[PDB]
Amino acid sequence: DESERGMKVIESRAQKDEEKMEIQEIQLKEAKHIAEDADRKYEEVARKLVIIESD
Amino acid sequence: LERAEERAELSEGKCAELEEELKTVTNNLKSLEAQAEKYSQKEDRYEEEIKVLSD
Repeated sequence: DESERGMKVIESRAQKDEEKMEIQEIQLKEAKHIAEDADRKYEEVARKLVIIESD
Repeated sequence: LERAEERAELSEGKCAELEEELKTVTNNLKSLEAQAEKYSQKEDRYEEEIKVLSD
């Protein structure tokens, strides 16, 4: 019961951690894409700053 | 940029105003120079006549 409960607690934990893993991984890809977008919008506006600044 | 451009416009505007003020004083200078020269020419005509009458 303790090794099985353990296995089930761990399976539950493993699943919580697996979901958090996948959730954080999917959300990481999105956070990275937001960083790409955040850097992208930064570049669009910063580039405008440079263009406007160049002008 | 609006200010840099404003300054381009303001300094260009003003330099254009100065071109007009400059042409105005240049033309007034030319007029006064021509006038002063017409007088210097009259002074010379008189000087020639002064020399003629003095002699």
